[PDB]
Amino acid sequence: KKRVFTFGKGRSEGNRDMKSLLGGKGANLAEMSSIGLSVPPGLTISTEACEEYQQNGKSLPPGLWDEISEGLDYVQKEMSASLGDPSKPLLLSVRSGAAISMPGMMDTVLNLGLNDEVVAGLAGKSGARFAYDSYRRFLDMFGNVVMGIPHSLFDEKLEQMKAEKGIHLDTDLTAADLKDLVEKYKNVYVEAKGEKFPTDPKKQLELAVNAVFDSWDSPRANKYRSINQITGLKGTAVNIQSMVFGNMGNTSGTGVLFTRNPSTGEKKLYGEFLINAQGEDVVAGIRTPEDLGTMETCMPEAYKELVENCEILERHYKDMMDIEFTVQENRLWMLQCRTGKRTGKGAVRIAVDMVNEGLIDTRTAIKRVETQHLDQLLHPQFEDPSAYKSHVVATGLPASPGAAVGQVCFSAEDAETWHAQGKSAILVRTETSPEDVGGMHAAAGILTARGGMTSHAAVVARGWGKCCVSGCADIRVNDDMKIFTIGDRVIKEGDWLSLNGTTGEVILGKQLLAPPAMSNDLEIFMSWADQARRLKVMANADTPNDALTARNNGAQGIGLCRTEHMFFASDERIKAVRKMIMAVTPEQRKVALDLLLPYQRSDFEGIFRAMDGLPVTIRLLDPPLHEFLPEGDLEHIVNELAVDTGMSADEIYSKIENLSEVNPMLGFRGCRLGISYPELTEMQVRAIFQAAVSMTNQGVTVIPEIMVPLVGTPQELRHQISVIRGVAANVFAEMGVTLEYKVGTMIEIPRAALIAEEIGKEADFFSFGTNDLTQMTFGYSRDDVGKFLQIYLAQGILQHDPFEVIDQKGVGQLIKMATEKGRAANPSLKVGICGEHGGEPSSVAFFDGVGLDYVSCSPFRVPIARLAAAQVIV
Amino acid sequence: KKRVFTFGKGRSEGNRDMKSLLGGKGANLAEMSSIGLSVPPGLTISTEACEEYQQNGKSLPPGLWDEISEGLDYVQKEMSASLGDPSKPLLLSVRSGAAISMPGMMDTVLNLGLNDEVVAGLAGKSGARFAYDSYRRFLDMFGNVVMGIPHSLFDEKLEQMKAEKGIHLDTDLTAADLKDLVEKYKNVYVEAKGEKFPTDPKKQLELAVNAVFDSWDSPRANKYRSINQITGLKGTAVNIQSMVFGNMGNTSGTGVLFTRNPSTGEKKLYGEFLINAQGEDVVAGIRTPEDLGTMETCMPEAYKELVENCEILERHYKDMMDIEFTVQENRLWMLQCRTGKRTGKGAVRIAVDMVNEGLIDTRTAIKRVETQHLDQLLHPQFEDPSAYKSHVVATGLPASPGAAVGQVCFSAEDAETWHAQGKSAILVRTETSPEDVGGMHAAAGILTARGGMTSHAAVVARGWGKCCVSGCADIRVNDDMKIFTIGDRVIKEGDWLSLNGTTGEVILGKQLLAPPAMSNDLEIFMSWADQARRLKVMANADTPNDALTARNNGAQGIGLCRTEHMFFASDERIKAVRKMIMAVTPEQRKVALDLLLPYQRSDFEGIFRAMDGLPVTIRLLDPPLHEFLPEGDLEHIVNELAVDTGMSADEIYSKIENLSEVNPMLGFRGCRLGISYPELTEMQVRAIFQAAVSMTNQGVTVIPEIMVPLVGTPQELRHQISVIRGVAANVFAEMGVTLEYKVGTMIEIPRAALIAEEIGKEADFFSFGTNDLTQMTFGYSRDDVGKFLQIYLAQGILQHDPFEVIDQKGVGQLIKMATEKGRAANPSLKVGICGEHGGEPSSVAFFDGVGLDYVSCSPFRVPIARLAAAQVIV
Ligand SMILES: Nc1ncnc2c1ncn2[C@@H]1O[C@H](COP(=O)(O)OP(=O)(O)NP(=O)(O)O)[C@@H](O)[C@H]1Br
Ligand SMILES: Nc1ncnc2c1ncn2[C@@H]1O[C@H](COP(=O)(O)OP(=O)(O)NP(=O)(O)O)[C@@H](O)[C@H]1Br
Ligand SMILES: [Mg+2]
Ligand SMILES: [Mg+2]
Ligand SMILES: [Mg+2]
Ligand SMILES: [Mg+2]
Repeated sequence: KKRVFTFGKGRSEGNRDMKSLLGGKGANLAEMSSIGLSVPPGLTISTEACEEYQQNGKSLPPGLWDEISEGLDYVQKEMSASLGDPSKPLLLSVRSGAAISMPGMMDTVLNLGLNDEVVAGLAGKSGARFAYDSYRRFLDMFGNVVMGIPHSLFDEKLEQMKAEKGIHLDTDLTAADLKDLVEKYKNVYVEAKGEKFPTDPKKQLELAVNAVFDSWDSPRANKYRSINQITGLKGTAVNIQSMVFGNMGNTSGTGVLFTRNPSTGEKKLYGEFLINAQGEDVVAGIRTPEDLGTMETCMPEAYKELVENCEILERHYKDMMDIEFTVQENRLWMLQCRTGKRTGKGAVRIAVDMVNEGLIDTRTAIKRVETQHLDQLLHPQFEDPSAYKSHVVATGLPASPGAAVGQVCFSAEDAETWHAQGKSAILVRTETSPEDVGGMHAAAGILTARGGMTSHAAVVARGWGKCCVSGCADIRVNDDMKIFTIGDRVIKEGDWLSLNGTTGEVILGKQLLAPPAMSNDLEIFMSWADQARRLKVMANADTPNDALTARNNGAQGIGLCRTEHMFFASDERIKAVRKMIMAVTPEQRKVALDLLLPYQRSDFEGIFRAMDGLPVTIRLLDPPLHEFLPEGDLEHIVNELAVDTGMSADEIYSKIENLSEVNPMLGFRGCRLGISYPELTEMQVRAIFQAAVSMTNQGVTVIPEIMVPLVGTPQELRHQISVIRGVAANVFAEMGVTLEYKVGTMIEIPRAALIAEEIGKEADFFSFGTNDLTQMTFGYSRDDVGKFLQIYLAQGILQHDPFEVIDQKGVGQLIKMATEKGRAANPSLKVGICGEHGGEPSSVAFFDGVGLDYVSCSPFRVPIARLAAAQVIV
Repeated sequence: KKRVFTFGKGRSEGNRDMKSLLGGKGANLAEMSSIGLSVPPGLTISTEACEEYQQNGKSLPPGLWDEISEGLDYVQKEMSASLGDPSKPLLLSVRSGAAISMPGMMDTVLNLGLNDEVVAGLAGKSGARFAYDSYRRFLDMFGNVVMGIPHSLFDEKLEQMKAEKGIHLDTDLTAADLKDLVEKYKNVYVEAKGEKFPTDPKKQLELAVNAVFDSWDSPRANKYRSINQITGLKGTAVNIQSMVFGNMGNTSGTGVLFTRNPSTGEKKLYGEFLINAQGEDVVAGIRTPEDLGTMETCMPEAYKELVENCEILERHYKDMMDIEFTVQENRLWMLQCRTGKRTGKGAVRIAVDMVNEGLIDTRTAIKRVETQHLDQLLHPQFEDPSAYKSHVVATGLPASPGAAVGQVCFSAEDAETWHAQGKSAILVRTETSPEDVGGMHAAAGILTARGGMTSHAAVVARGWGKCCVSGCADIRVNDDMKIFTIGDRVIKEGDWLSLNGTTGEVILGKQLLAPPAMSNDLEIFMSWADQARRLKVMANADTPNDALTARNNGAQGIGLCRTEHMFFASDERIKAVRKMIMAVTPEQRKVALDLLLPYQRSDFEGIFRAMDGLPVTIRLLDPPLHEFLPEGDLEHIVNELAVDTGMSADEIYSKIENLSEVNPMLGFRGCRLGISYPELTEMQVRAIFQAAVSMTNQGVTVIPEIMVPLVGTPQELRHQISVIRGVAANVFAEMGVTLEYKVGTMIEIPRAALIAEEIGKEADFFSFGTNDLTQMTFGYSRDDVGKFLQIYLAQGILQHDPFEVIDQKGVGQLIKMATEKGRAANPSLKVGICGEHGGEPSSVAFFDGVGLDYVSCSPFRVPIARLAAAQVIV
């Protein structure tokens, strides 16, 4: 009702939509009971009661036990049995169950309600040997699971007796032995904990309820919620349920199954069964499970009912189901059902098959494949993760999903060489740097000791869809000795290593792969998602190849080409950029810009060709000037530059010192450059249009857009747009061709949103840069936030990394403000977002709600953004 | 839409409140005509017509001239004369006039409308010599001022004639000679430019109107508007006005006066007069000026009327007036009036006297002293900045206003040594550090190559009122060689140098200072200001002495005590801070904190004592951690730290590297420290309350407030407040005394304003940190904005430095948002501001308008803030 919800024959107080309050288990237990399936009657204590228990100093809140007892009165009346009553005993199980899968909860306990009086009656009704062996096992399990007594003490007593009676197997103990062994188990309670074994079933129950509530706060449970940043959950529910017995004979048993294969998706029952056994009997390890076919032979009637129950449950839930069942002398009892966990390949197969079956429509099917299911299918995967558990030597952050296998190297230069030679390289560094970008691209996998889900390594890796395990604090990298260590284990250069960027696992040796499981059912499924979504999904790509990759993965255009990232390919390009940054005179700047123009024009041609017929938004330079400079001592930087620039050493020292900035993220960057050196903008715009026309002449449909970075005033935008229009006029005149184009702005400075109504009058489109916008809104340095982020997460100051999940109340308020103002000022304004949040499912759902026109994300995140964009609609 | 506004006998179309449209001159001409003063009738062409002329490619827009002629018809009818008519000639002057004083506009031209026919009649009617000398003068002035013909060519003709006719002085020429000479002046037009002298008055007029409009865009006018950051002004007005003749004889003349002494403020007419001369002769400064007594003797009636008119004008304008007047044959004409420019000493004297006289009320009096006047009374100024223009060698950011003159040194230690020896030191560094604070205090001026107007070093400088020029990228400092360079120029140690911290100018040599003026009336005037203002003025002070200086200057309390700035005084304090920053264990931190506690407690006692009876707001640590480390090589820093820390060298290296940050302004600072290391907040809060109780026990009234820095979520504030309350309870229990106190938060992060309604529930007060808030809102690094600020100002992107003048449309919107949300959530919330804008007059007006409770500023700005709070001039 309020905290206690009963369920029984043909009725129930809860339902499947109350997982939050009753947990998954309690919710479906009620659901199965309400649809008329044979479910042993019971009650569920809500998750709110768990929270009240924790908030009340780990003690049951007033009144709760009376509500619990009312529920028990229902269960007793329904079973025509009573707790302490040896003539008509009621036995109970106590089962944990939160809203979602949660490790560290209390294991389920069975046969709660046994004592000497009840067992004596049980002995008379069903045999002494069976009764006292059950009593013995209950003493062991209840003590361990509820009281915290290790099994080793109960086993010590069992072996002691066996030793002193010369008996070699458990099976050789007489009922008299077991009756005395019961007394020994009882003693274990006093010896281990000093409490007695509770002989009143109601005390056993109170202890079990407390233990389940306590389990919610177990160190294992807290760590799971902390790591995965699970925030909603109030607590765990407690399910108290009447017992049914699958260990009464060869017409009895217990089993589990998925209604379809959870690996392949094949529509065929997939499960186990144990004849003459309780649920607990395999966990005890004493029995080996058999296939379902055994049930069909030994219980044809119960098997028949099970099959039809599976059809019922699939029809009712419209999904593949994970069910637990027990048969007590030909009578089938349903004990659990839930949506069945499955692989990505299984999810897509099941969803598509269920559509073909007419069981679900495409709207529902889109909700049957999780984004994480899709992600499995987009990358290489290990053939059998469980097979390599033995070889795992560390676990870091899953920076970029996918499997990688190769040989260890400690240098980006060596990674390129090895890749050129056809070797597979796993690049291992403490941290990665701009100079490492070449090798990182060449490496099969990247492993770093520092850095979070937003490190340089992590984001560049995730851009390329390249496996990356980041922030692996366990490793110590030693360049000088060409090794890295984990404890006393040494891993040398050349050694084979495997990385799982999805789980963060670091594995020794050359593990077996499977390629991405591209297949027809995925294309058909994604086509449903594509027809469903309202948002368009553009791509963040800076190179022709990345643009092509982006289109192959479904991108409908380029929402962001970061021109600052278009000079990593070769030394000549790096040399030219360095000349431009080191320039002091306007002639030195003209020389450097004239060198850069062919590279910009050529790359833009390649991007335009890849995106034939789709819009391409190119952004003006927003460079990290200090990052374009060599790494090393000021003696090496000045010397290397002197070679690349030809300038005197003192001129380089002067310029380096003049370029240094205390806070470069807020410094002389973005449109502040384009405005201060309009020649820079002229060069880039000339490359854009010269390339646009050239490709137009080759039959390529060019739909160019030019975007200004880091705008905080309408005047900045107006200034750069003026330059753009001038250069467009010239090029069009020179080449005898005029192309339509658009000019727009980043909205990544809080001020831009605050006066968006002024900026909207002057822009064809907005694109939210939520990386900088989050940085400026919070005042978090995107390069240093790791210094306090973990504490802030631990202390409940933040729920997620705001650089990963979009901050709705703060940043999101600027996004709504800018969008509203912009569209009011310019009804034809287009609004997108190209920050990292654009690929993050919950943020995509937010962006859809705010009415944006598109999201833009790096190429291998496009499929995810697509499915995410479809799931918020349906 | 009207562009021509006439004025004449007892009527006028404009008025004094239309300066924006008619200019000051045209407005007051109309105003004087309207109050019935004898003003020569005329018309004013609006500043809009100037803008239209500039927007129509420097040509008169279509209907304007016909509108000008209609105005001329009015003038002609009013004077009963006509242009070109020798029987009843109308002669005109053309006078420029913008809304405010503006150099670079066209000089006034007189006697427009003369030719041979008109002059022949003028001769007959009013004397040949007067006519032809007027003609000759007009030919010269019109040719030079309107046609661009140098005076030297006209003078060459005059001298030639004198040479041939054997006469020595101009005045010795007969009317016949002048008649011959005008023909020569006519020839000058042809010889000089190939132009003819326009004989038609309407053409003369057309050219004069064009020239005035063109003069608005003169290089000198552009530069003045640019350097003074004058934005708004559409153009200049043109005044076409009937002539009166002060050169008809010895019963005629021209004069200027102030209605009171502009230097002393004495209520006595202060001016000059020239018998038999035109206003041109007053500009030229060739004739020796005669005293007003000369006018009284020679034109008694005109003098009597002038004295009457001066009282009229003072009553009408309620201020001291600067008037120009002409006497034509005993008849007085008023030709200009405006509020008279005056010194700071004069402004105060005039304001107080006018109150005593019953002419104005205290309300108006507080408007009669500009903040710049008060600044002239309180601080040194250079006597005439334009005179040293030739010696300026660089211009940096005006970090702290004021004039400094001293000898160059490159070391804070030498600066204090020199100050002890009685020398004046200009401290020149690349950057300043904590260890330099002593020398900075001892130096007359500070010049840095890096840093902005709001870099904490500059902030500390402005605290002392010490002239500081920052961000002077032109200079290269060389400590070893004991010089610094600007281009090829070398400036040695010991050389004399002058700094203008208001303009950022760096001047070679010893420049002259304006003598500070003592004012006996300043106390009563400031008292009126104090009664008038609504805002309270608190002080930003971090030491007991600074607190006392703030109180002496009128501070009503401490709005911000920056605890990070409370460890500069000695080496022992710096070491203690270094022990705390280098701490890795909680024990090392507890040690360091125990060492810091006595300094904090001692300082807080001194501050509480100085501010006896007034509120003192102490802010928790917000430190630049990198800045607290020794200067020098990483070999020296590690050794110095190793000695006093007693940590291993490798532990120091690792900690130094772990503390380094890419963007420290957005890094591990503010409440991010207090939350990560609550022991730090415990220590500070314990010092605060222990000091508060101690001083209370000595009879001091302590009104303590504790403020949390850099909050962006309600959780951050809640966290630190929880710590504060815990410590408060302990200390009050320990010492047996309970004090009332308040807890609050900085609003200096855009997110804090965006969710202020949540933060307001948990704060007793907000204080806007508009330094950081501007930094985060614009994305401008407070230390590096100087690299593009000048370009942005020059290109019209910014109107002001947003770190100096509050950005109302952006940052101001967050201020209003936060204030509104906070007060809705907590009706008793107090809201202040302690950013640098708190001392800036226009920003103080804005803060008044948004309904803040107080402004807080550094001690020497308190007086300007007080007056600014009284004036509230947007
Ligand atoms: N009242 C009962 N009568 C008979 N058999 C029972 C009864 N309650 C339970 N069981 C069995 O006990 C075993 C464990 O129960 P759970 O429901 O806890 O499932 P678990 O795998 O332990 N964790 P989870 O599924 O993730 O929630 C199952 O096989 C069920 Br059929
Ligand atoms: N119609 C007239 N009859 C006679 N004399 C006249 C007439 N119009 C003007 N003058 C005089 O000409 C001189 C210059 O005129 P301005 O208005 O230009 O004053 P300036 O100082 O040069 N610029 P300012 O700073 O705005 O005041 C003044 O001395 C006036 Br009285
Ligand atoms: Mg189960
Ligand atoms: Mg950006
Ligand atoms: Mg004048
Ligand atoms: Mg601050």
